Amino acid sequence: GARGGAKVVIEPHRHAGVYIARGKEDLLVTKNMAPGESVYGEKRISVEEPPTKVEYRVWNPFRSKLAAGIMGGLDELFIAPGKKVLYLGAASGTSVSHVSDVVGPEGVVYAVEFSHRPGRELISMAKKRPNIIPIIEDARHPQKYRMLIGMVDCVFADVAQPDQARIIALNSHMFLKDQGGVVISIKANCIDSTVDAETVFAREVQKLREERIKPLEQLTLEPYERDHCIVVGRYMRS
Amino acid sequence: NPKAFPLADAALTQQILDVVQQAANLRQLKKGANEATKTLNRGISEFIIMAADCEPIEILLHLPLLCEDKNVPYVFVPSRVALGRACGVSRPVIAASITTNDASAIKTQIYAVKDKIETLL
Amino acid sequence: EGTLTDHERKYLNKLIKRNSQNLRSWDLEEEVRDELEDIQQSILKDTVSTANTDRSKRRRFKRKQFKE
Amino acid sequence: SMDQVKLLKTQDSNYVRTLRQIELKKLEKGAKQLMFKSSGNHTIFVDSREKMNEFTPEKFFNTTSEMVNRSENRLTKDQLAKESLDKKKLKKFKQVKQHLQRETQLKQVQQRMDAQRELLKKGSKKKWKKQRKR
Amino acid sequence: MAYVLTETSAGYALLKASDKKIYKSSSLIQDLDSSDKVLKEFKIAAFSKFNSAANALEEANSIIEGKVSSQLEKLLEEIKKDKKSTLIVSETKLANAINKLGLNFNVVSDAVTLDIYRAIKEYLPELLPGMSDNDLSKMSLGLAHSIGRHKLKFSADKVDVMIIQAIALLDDLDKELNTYAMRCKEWYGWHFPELAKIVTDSVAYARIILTMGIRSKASETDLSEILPEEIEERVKTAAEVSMGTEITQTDLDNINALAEQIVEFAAYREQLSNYLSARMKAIAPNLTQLVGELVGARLIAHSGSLISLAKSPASTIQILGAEKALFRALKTKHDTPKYGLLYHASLVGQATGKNKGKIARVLAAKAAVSLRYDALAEDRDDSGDIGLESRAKVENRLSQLEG
Amino acid sequence: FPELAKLVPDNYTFAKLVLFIKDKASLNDDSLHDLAALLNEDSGIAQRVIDNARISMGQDISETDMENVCVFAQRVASLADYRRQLYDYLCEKMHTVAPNL
Amino acid sequence: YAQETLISCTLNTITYLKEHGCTELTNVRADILVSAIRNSASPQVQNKLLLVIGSLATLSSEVILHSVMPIFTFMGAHSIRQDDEFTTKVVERTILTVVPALIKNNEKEEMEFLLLSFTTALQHVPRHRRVKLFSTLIKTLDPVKALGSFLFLIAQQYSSALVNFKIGEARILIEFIKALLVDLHVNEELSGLNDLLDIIKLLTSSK
Repeated sequence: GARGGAKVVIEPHRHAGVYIARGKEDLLVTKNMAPGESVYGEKRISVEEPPTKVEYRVWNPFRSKLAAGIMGGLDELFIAPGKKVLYLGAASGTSVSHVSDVVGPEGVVYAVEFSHRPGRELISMAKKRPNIIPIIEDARHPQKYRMLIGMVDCVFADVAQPDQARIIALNSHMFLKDQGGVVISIKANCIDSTVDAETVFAREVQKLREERIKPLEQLTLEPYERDHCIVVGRYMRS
Repeated sequence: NPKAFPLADAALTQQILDVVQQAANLRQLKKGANEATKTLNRGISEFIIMAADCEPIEILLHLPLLCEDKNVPYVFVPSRVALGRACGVSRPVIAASITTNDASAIKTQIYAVKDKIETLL
Repeated sequence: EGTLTDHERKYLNKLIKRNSQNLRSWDLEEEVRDELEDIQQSILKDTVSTANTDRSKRRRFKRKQFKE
Repeated sequence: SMDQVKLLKTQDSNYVRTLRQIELKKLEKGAKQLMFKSSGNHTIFVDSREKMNEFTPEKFFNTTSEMVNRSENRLTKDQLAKESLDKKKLKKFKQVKQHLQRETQLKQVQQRMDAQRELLKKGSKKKWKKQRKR
Repeated sequence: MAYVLTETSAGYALLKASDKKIYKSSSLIQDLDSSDKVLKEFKIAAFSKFNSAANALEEANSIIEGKVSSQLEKLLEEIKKDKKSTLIVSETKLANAINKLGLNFNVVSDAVTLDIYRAIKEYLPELLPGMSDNDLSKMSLGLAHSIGRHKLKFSADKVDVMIIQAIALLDDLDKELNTYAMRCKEWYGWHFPELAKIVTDSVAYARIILTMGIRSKASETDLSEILPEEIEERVKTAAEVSMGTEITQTDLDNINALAEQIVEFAAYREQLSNYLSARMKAIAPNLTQLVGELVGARLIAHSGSLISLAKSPASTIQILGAEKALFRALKTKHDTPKYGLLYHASLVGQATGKNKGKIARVLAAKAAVSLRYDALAEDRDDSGDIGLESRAKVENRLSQLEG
Repeated sequence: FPELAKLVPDNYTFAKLVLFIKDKASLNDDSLHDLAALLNEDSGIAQRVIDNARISMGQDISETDMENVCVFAQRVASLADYRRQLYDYLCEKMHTVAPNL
Repeated sequence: YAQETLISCTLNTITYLKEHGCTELTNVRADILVSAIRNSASPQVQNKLLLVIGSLATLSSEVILHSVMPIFTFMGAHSIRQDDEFTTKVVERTILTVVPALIKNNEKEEMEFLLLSFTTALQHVPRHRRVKLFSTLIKTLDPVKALGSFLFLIAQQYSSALVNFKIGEARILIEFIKALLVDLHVNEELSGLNDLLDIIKLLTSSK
């Protein structure tokens, strides 16, 4: 598809900080915080703009669930430039870098991960991106790393755990702003594989509702991913 | 052996040690750690079996990292001498892999075992 | 401030038209989509595979159900 | 297929796989290069039935009818305020297809090579008789 | 009096609440919505700023483990004068921990104080005059990385990247030293061209120019320490019958200085070799015990990381360095290479004939064994024991295979 | 100390500054004056390095490791001095050999 | 801390009285309050004292702000000087309450006095706070009538800057004043220019 010889046209996406590369093939794209290097081997689009040479990173949706949400057409993304953003289940910088891209230098990204091995690649990537604050800790006890986190306008959790909802529940109570953002990616197989997906996705919605989270939208991620979806809701403390 | 995880349990190991036996008979078994690594790289493995009693255990601890990278299920059995005997050899086998073949005559129970390992994981 | 008169609500409506027509050229024609989607789905099924996953749900579903 | 037979009768296990692994990687880069159109199912939650009945796609996103159909890039309406080319797209979508077709073809040839060489292997071969090897 | 223990990446903050049971009011959200209200409700009592990034880490780790630190204990001690006062603390564990200290304080940790902590943590950049949000963000950002290294057991003496640049540097340093060497050969060769054919070693060639400036010095100058007896007298004879022309002291001064560069380049090259040796015996001692240090550094470099080579199966480890013979051989129906980079290991050297092939397979297999213990072992002892026993097994194989 | 590489873009000054500031932990007001003597405080880097050295992500390297940095940095300094010497010799030599050209 | 709780209590009671809508307080006096800012060097005590007079601008208006002008002098030199947003809030709140109250009370002399107090510290004001604070003062005062006084006072500094060769400081004054004259409307801008020229004519007549 996209090749060094090919020329592409970059235009803005409906979401601030998300960009589209037209041409032969229509790419989901973000500005690079650290130009000249690819975090997970993603291809890079470099453009002349008045002339400064701005550099971009391709966002592969098959690799990042959030990007799969973009192409599926999420109505609202609380993740945007100039916002504090808290990320749970941070295996590596495959998606954090792109989230670090959209927030921009002004924003910050709080990355949380539990396993020692995936974390070491995350901290290596955090060195290139000053706006990422890496947290090697279990999300089941947000009290441990309350030390290191301010507020967060939006919490988006990719923890593939049966107890994912509570992990969101506790973190949102600790840090999330009132009327703040909540974006949950769900994989029904982990929490309950026995029952069909549709009943599973309904079940979690009530749990978020029980935790004063008002769900706004949800999106299943085929053809990229099976038995998955992203749920979007707002934190109504009152 | 804390790191060997998940470790198949006494009931489960039979269904594991059972399936490997026919796979050896039908030549669908790749045995020994180095062969297992081949199968993951080529992606011709249903799943991989490791022995927890190995000394020093780490030798197989590279295989899991390759496993979740490729989304291939894996499980540990308690005894290596048991595994090699099930493989059909005179030497203990620490790691073994089942070769992918949808046309095999033992096809059903392999995936039945695969599901159980997936639940175990 | 929501002080739009009739005139402003038409000029912007023209802009809504103007930009929307432009993006159609990038969005490409329908007939190629009819064939491109056929090529698209066939790539996806193999690379994702997932035939085993769909069946495995049935095997799990069948196994759990009581047999009378 | 005549191609597999000529490949099967004149090439070696060493050769076949090396091609098979090349295409597997080059397919992966190709598939990664390709992007698809959403088939994802998607639901809206609404507070009240009266709010539900008056719900319409135009209002929710603040967009137009041409754009509701476009889930990928449904810009807000406030934000708004090639036959050879489209053929080149299809070649890329098609150019990866020959890899996918080729890869199973090479996979088939490798499997036949492995089956024959296994037969040449020294064994009981009653179908192999259960016999522990020393 | 009600006190709140608030922990900040800059330091510990105590906040004395005007209401002793502020944690028992149900309108806390409304009362603490704005910066002005929270400043009125809470006024700073004591603040201990972390003097150094290190001190922050133990202080942070103490918070993680629920233990009261000395700085917190002293800072809490400053308020002990206030009899019958209430401590509001985020954590029950720290609440219970402060409780064993037995200070004259009723410690409270409940869900209601969550709202205070949310609100106090809301306007923290304002609540702490003198520190900006960016500075807090930077201090927050830094403390994470320091904590992150500690939890992941990161150690300065256990990073494989150093080898990769060192080996790349070592290959680099060999190149220029040669380029400067040939230049000193040509530049000094003009004065005395016959040196090069006699003495081939670059460092020895440079040292001669240091001891001797001009061929007239050749008659009396002694080159014993640089050269053996027979070679030193050859260069002496070549001096008088030299075909080259005399050069000025200005030319001598600079060409000498070049000779100084050669030897000091050489001196550091040995230092880097010793430095590389030390690194490998720390990151991969078992591998070094088996294959060696020069080869092992190349081993990790070809893969790019210890984990990658650790995940690389041993058969690959055999033939990582002869791919072009390989992929040429595989595509062309010819025998494949069987040593790769491992041909330069010591062990393969003692082997002979076809046995050299067999050792490579055995040694490559054992190389994976030593490495994976070098790579994936969480509490590895820097002894190389797994390599040493592996080395013994290979040697026994060769003794029988050779005999 | 990754931030420092950005502070002093001129490589030669960076090497000299590294030779002095061997460990970013060591930060004194007197040391601030000494590094302030290196180059000039007009750019303000002298205050930046103290502030940046206080808060930075640079992972500490072992004593042997930093020994390589300073000596290898010392190696770069010598070549720059030599290159200046050779340049003067070349300037003199052309005047003697080809004064006209 | 005795005074610290004392001032908070008064703010507590003033809020309660405001709820009951006490029209005016007869014997309340600000001289005690003003002395506190002078005597109490604690900024927080001073800031709370500023909160108090702000609430007290509503209650007993024109009867307890006869000597409110000193508070402006101290804030122009002290409160605005500190780069604390809370001190930015109190000076912001004081300007939007006390200054209108002074108008409700020879009304030009105090207005320009308010302008002199803050303008003398213009170069002292933080840049990010400079535009906003003076932007607040121009709006609360009648901009048509006050802008001319602004533009002349700024005219004096930059002129001294050129005489002082402070070109960098001189240029800064242009962007601030221009960015200040941004926020205004068209009618406001022209009136001040007319007022500035009138001041210039007054000077020319004097010579």
